[PDB]
Amino acid sequence: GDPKRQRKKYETPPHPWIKERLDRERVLMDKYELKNKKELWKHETQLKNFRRRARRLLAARGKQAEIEREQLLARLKRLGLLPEDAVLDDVLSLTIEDILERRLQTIVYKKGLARTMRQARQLIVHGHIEVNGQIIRSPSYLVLKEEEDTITYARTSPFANPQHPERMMIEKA
Amino acid sequence: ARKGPKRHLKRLAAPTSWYIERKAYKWAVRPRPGPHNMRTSIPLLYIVRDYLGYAKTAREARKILNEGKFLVDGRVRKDYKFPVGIMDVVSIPETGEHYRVLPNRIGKLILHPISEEEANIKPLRIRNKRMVKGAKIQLNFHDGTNHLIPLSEKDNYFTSYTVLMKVPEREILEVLPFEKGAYVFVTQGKNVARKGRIVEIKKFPMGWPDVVTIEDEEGELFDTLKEYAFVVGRDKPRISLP
Amino acid sequence: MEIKITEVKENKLIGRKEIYFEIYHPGEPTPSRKDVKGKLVAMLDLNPETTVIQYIRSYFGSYKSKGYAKYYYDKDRMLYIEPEYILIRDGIIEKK
RNA sequence: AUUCCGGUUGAUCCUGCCGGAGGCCACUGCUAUGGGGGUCCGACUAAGCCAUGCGAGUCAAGGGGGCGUCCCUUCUGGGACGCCACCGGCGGACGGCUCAGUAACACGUCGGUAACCUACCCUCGGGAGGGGGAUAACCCCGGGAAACUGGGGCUAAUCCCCCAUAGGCCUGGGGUACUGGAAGGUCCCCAGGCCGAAAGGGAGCCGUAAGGCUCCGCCCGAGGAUGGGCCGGCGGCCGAUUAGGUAGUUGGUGGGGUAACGGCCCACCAAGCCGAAGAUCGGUACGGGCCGUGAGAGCGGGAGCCCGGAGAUGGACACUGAGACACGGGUCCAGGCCCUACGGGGCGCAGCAGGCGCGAAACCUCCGCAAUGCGGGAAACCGCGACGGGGGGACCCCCAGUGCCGUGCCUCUGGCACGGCUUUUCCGGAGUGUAAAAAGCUCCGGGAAUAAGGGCUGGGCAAGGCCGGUGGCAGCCGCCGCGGUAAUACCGGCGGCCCGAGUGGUGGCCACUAUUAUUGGGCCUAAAGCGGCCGUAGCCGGGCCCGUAAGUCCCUGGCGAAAUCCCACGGCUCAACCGUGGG
Ligand SMILES: [Mg+2]
Ligand SMILES: [Mg+2]
Ligand SMILES: [Mg+2]
Ligand SMILES: [Mg+2]
Ligand SMILES: [Mg+2]
Ligand SMILES: [Mg+2]
Ligand SMILES: [Mg+2]
Ligand SMILES: [Mg+2]
Ligand SMILES: [Mg+2]
Ligand SMILES: [Mg+2]
Ligand SMILES: [Mg+2]
Ligand SMILES: [Mg+2]
Ligand SMILES: [Mg+2]
Ligand SMILES: [Mg+2]
Ligand SMILES: [Mg+2]
Ligand SMILES: [Mg+2]
Ligand SMILES: [Mg+2]
Ligand SMILES: [Mg+2]
Ligand SMILES: [Mg+2]
Ligand SMILES: [Mg+2]
Ligand SMILES: [Mg+2]
Ligand SMILES: [Mg+2]
Ligand SMILES: [Mg+2]
Repeated sequence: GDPKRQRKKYETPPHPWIKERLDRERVLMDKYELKNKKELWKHETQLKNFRRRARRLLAARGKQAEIEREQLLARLKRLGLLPEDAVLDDVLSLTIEDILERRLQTIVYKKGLARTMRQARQLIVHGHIEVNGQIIRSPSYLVLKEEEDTITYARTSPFANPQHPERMMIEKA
Repeated sequence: ARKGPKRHLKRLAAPTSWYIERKAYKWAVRPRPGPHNMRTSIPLLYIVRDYLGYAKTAREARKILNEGKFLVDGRVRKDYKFPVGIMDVVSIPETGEHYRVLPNRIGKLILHPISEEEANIKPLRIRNKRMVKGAKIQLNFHDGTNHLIPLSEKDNYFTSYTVLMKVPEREILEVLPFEKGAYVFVTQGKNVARKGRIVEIKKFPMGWPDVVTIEDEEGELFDTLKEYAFVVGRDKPRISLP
Repeated sequence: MEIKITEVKENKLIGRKEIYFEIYHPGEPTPSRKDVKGKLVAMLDLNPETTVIQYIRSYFGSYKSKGYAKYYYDKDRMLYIEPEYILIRDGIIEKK
């Protein structure tokens, strides 16, 4: 037969020019400051995978099914997407905005590190942000709940100084 | 093998009972003929280098072996292709440590630490028995080695019995019969590495193998093939098992 | 730069000891082999002529590097066991 | 996302096909800043033809020689030490490459061999006694254009040959010790024959010597292991505008031959064997694990990684060996090509690079044995175009860049003017990295500096009712349709939309399609009920009672390699990738 070929991790729309879909996606793209559509589509696929796993396990029974059920719940509430008392049904009520809120860019903006989304993106890419003692330069990285509060300026960065001119302007807001 | 025997072995085609990384490199060590078979043994080089970790490369592993540092059943082995198998004993006298080779609960081979007193005995299952010239009896064991006994003793030995042998002298010191109430350890199959006591024996026509039933510690019964059941004691094991 | 020893293991068969360590150094370049050897030798009070540093490795966004080193009790055994290239690279012997 | 939209009329509802909109593979237009990972790159046509280099060696602890250096006495010599070829041993049957043939026990799976071979390796039981012989190397003389090759002299061995003993094989007569489900098997005792072993060799210490003490080795027997040979049941393409096929053909008896069973091959005796449930013949094709697509049921493919098969210009045939009718070993024929002094002699890259040819279609005549392995060796080691490391390439997948902030102005999305900030990326250095390098990673100095295209713009289908050219001409158009002097549809400007390091064109497969229908379609008038009836195989078959247990259902043993697929956790910055577990 044929050996393995690596496949894409996102899915494209079935019709490229549908007015309502274009409007909705434009709203999301502008609010969260993503570079291109495929980035957005990547996150959409993640959500669908979660949903597809929940639909399959509601209809299953046996010993392996229960293991996978608790594994799904644990992984979901480790990422910070569910409260610690949620049940399998609550998986089906997740939305795309829940996933986009977990990006490192969004979290850097909400914690007050930067004044804007775009400034947060640059802060990440140039290497001024550290997560749990380690520098990460991917704005799309999904942040675990257990490490959310150890997010700071890198200890070697210019911004790790309360007198830096650009840091002061950020504090001003 | 269009014209003759194979001499190579790819990693992806290696036996499934080894602990080895199958995508790290291309080739693996093709073991030499010897005591056990391919499904129940591993070459000595992987024991030196990958398992215990006394060497980083194969070249310095061969320098350790050529100096006479490892004993298998009490005998010096220098060949890095030599197979080490079930119930064998590995001794490093310079560091003073002993191991017994045993299958895992998932079927892979592991080294189990043991005491120096127990390291001098090896259990051997009787795989076959025949008549040899001079009217003597030859016993053929589960690991391929042989022993001779006189015609007077011929009724003390039957197939599936276990003989406790003292190594390296190879002198008999015990016989463990196969019967109801015997203590067994499973070496292959779905029930590998479980142990217990014999409850029943069943037989079939036309050369189909026979099956045994075993009771474990908690009171559960399970079946297996007769030849997968290794006798290890009368009502308690004579050797240390995990 | 600060050195922290993580594990020291003995090998009687070869006749050496194997040392794993970390070096912490925010805002500095990766330490040189000479500096690491000198510091390591002083911390352990070990003869410097029979000590080889196998490697010093840096990581992507870390402030620390990981190192691995070996110490032989005898010079002949060291010359017999180690490859030539690691002795040339560490300045123990001179190339041909 | 288990989906629809345009097209038959002046208008309508149908049947039905064509087109649009999605994914993946090959070729190709225009255009391109960076890094990481991977099983990607002369497979489709030509299994066409090939200059040059490399792709298989190793052992001085098997043996006699040549040359060199030192030491002792040396007229000599005897020593040590290092090189070189030759004899001798093991290997070259693996590894690498390609998919022509093949519809077959080739392949997958479960079983069998009580019908068989196996050098290297493991265990136990035994043995090593006595003789003989040549020859390379080396010296003398050569022959031939070369490829090759002659005579004479002398020498050794773990080289070769005898004799003995052990041992093996065949047949006849007895006995009942072993394994097994079951003995044409193993074991013991007679008897007639045939074949027929071995290297106590080599190295090092104690040895005054006597002789030990280790190290590596030689031969026979019983068993295993490893690698195979052979056999059976079952499973997977298209054609009836191919209907009968076979005559060593099907079986029996007696032999030969083989490692072994067998019409495998002979001599004799019969008339069997296969077939509408598709034989025979023709077409196309290496098989599988798997891969693409789809809600699923399905439909299509089987180059790259692993397991099996086959081949070395086409067709036949042998030597050596444990194993070959042998890709870098031999012979003949056919067909090409090369060198000759013309008498003769040589060569086939479907190995790595490189060249020509064919085509729409595919890379460097590079570095290393440091890692993983294999062959040799007592070992240290040596060799390997396997494998590892780089070079060229819009091969696949993952993560980024082409600035950010504040205050004003503007046509307020965006553009401009001021003031500030950062350095992923770019330029120059130090360290680490690597067999050596190059990338990568950590620091230091400079500076917004070094970085956006392609298609579309009447409807389907997101986006202009603006301006200038052309005037049924030129052109566009998947489909429907535009263009005839007032073009939102052609050509250009200015705007606008989609996707974005990409974006379009051509060809193929799946979906769309319930236009192949088991799930799940139709046949009065739209394609479609034989002009009518009788009946053989096949399919479908009334009620009750008893038995059986083949189908069917449940439980449990032995199997269906690894890779690939899904899930959690752990290691590379996260990921792609890789490891430990569960499916
Ligand atoms: Mg294939
Ligand atoms: Mg009509
Ligand atoms: Mg190819
Ligand atoms: Mg070709
Ligand atoms: Mg071959
Ligand atoms: Mg073909
Ligand atoms: Mg003889
Ligand atoms: Mg096929
Ligand atoms: Mg090439
Ligand atoms: Mg191409
Ligand atoms: Mg225009
Ligand atoms: Mg519109
Ligand atoms: Mg269609
Ligand atoms: Mg219809
Ligand atoms: Mg009719
Ligand atoms: Mg009619
Ligand atoms: Mg009828
Ligand atoms: Mg009925
Ligand atoms: Mg039944
Ligand atoms: Mg598998
Ligand atoms: Mg990490
Ligand atoms: Mg992870
Ligand atoms: Mg893996």
